[PDB]
Amino acid sequence: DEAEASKFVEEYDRTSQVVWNEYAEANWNYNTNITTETSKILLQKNMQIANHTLKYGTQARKFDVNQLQNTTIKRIIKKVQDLERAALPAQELEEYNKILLDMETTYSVATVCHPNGSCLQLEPDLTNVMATSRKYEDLLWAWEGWRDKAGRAILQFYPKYVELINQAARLNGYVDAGDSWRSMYETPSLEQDLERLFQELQPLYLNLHAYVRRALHRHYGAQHINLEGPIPAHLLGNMWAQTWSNIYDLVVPFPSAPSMDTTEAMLKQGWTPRRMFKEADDFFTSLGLLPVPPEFWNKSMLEKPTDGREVVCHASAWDFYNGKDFRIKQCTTVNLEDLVVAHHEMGHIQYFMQYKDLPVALREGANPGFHEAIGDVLALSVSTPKHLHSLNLLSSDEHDINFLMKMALDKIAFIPFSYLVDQWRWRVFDGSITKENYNQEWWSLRLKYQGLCPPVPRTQGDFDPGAKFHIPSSVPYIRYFVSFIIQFQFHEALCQAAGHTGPLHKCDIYQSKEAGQRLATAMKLGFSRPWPEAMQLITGQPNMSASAMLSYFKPLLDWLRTENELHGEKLGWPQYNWTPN
Ligand SMILES: *[C@@H]1O[C@H](CO[C@@H]2O[C@@H](C)[C@@H](O)[C@@H](O)[C@@H]2O)[C@@H](O[C@@H]2O[C@H](CO)[C@@H](O[C@@H]3O[C@H](CO)[C@@H](O)[C@H](O)[C@@H]3O)[C@H](O)[C@H]2NC(C)=O)[C@H](O)[C@H]1NC(C)=O
Ligand SMILES: CC[C@H](C)[C@H](NC(C)=O)C(=O)N[C@@H](Cc1ccc(O)cc1)C(=O)N[C@@H](Cc1ccc(O)cc1)P(=O)(O)O
Ligand SMILES: *[C@@H]1O[C@H](CO)[C@@H](O)[C@H](O)[C@H]1NC(C)=O
Ligand SMILES: [Cl-]
Ligand SMILES: [Cl-]
Ligand SMILES: [Zn+2]
Repeated sequence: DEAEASKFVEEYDRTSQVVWNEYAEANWNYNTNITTETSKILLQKNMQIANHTLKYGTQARKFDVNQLQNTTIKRIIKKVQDLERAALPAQELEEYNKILLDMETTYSVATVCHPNGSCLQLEPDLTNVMATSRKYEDLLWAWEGWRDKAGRAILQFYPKYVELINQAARLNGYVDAGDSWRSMYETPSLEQDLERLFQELQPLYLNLHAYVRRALHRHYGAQHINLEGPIPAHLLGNMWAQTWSNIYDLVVPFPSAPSMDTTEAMLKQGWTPRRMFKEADDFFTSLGLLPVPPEFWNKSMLEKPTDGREVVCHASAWDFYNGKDFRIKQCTTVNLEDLVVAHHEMGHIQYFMQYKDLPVALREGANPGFHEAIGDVLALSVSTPKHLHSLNLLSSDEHDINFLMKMALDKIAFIPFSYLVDQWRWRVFDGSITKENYNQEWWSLRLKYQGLCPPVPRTQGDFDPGAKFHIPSSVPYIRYFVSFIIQFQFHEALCQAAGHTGPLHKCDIYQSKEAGQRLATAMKLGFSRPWPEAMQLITGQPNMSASAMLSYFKPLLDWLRTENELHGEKLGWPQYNWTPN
């Protein structure tokens, strides 16, 4: 029984390489060239990969996993028994694939237009407005417009999507799609684990929220900001108020210690998207990690085409299942934000290259959070004033608190957002949230976790979750919450491995071969072992922990508490029922 099992795995892995490589090609071709033709080829390749999955999945289910000796074979066969969407009947499957395509296409081609003439796309036009405008009504136009055009358009598809993804989940042995998604972590205590981590970051978030709220009150006026209520969702510098770094200039702790305009610096010095990815490549190689192949530079789409082409702009990293072909697809803007994004995506590429010699079933991160965390770890060092000054993008305790605030606006603000997205989706999937209250429940969570309110009352027909990429694209989100916790654990451990002393936020692991080695050994494991092993290899312990993130921001927590107390802030939003009058 063991001999037939390993033979099966061998056959599965060699055939999967071929069909998945074919599928990836067609998917890439659509993502980088949205047309009726590339659509039809993709949907046809969807049938082909479903045929393969069904064939091998059906075989896999005939194995009694319980009777298998080898644990690696056991692990692979167990995973192949999950057919995903391929479990659906033929008619259901073609409908599901069409629904996903329609949702993705709708989101990626959505535009917000001025009556007079000009039509804005999310990247870069609406993103730029949200980042730079300091005018209440202009931010409102972009915020509401995006939700009116992208969000509302997704609503027609979503209930059927939910029905089909849940049906597929049940046919694969889960109770619903959220159950299926959570299972990717192989952690029965996941929901409690994440709840505890969220709670530990409360003091930091609430203090940041209160301080930022006070600064908004100062700029946007007392009539538009309730100092005891939620913050209007359009004022945080980001379409989804998920990260707040673009309003740094409104909240800077010590304006007497000014920072160099990084965007202006990058543009004047002739940075290009290509150069940004080259700098990311250099950072990885400085650690002794792998360079991207020449093929990467030849085949990647690192900027929005002027080709006339319609594309999916949202940054992604692609593994073509042949151990040679790895690509990034990103509509890169020349700014600091996208330089960080470039590092993030390059971390995904590094992961692909590190586990390329494993059987494809195990060519995944230790858990999806790990995959998201790699690039972010390096980006933490990239972001240090020391490293930015070395890149000629920047030029005391004041600057120190300023830096920590800047980092908090990104990292701390994202904690509740990244937590809530799948809190909402899991309840959609399990039936707790029906289509009659999709939006109402979304805003309940936006209030409960983030302390945000919508600037304009929502109406029936609104589907604000549809205005966030991962919703119509069916991309799980809890990975980003996990990523943000564990990236600081990795940072702390790699900094210690690099022999750095002093405050964690001052550490820069550039050129540390000891740091590179720890990351490499963990990444090489792919999905071959439960994630605590990869955690152990990097950090010397097996748990997720908020401690490293708390240690990193400790000096900011102290300053924020002092600042908030002297201004008499009431932390939180006890008047949670407050909305803009
Ligand atoms: C359980 O089975 C796994 C996997 O076995 C492999 O895949 C099967 C489908 C069959 O085709 C097998 O013939 C095949 O070995 C075993 O894990 C494997 O162990 C070997 C030996 O330790 C690893 O080989 C190493 O590979 C590196 C890089 O190529 C070399 O530098 C090393 O010197 C060494 O040869 C191999 O990588 C590893 N494979 C995986 C996927 O982990 C495992 O040993 C076995 N368990 C037991 C208890 O027997
Ligand atoms: C259609 C192929 C996918 C685009 C790709 N998968 C492969 C095998 O290439 C993939 O899942 N890539 C992940 C990063 C990631 C990669 C592998 C993982 O196991 C987990 C995450 C990725 O690019 N995520 C991005 C978001 C995204 C995720 C999935 C998508 O289909 C499109 C976009 P990011 O979080 O960097 O902004
Ligand atoms: C875009 O798609 C069309 C078919 O729809 C194809 O002929 C064309 O070559 C594609 N463009 C590029 C740049 O590949
Ligand atoms: Cl929203
Ligand atoms: Cl996930
Ligand atoms: Zn990512």
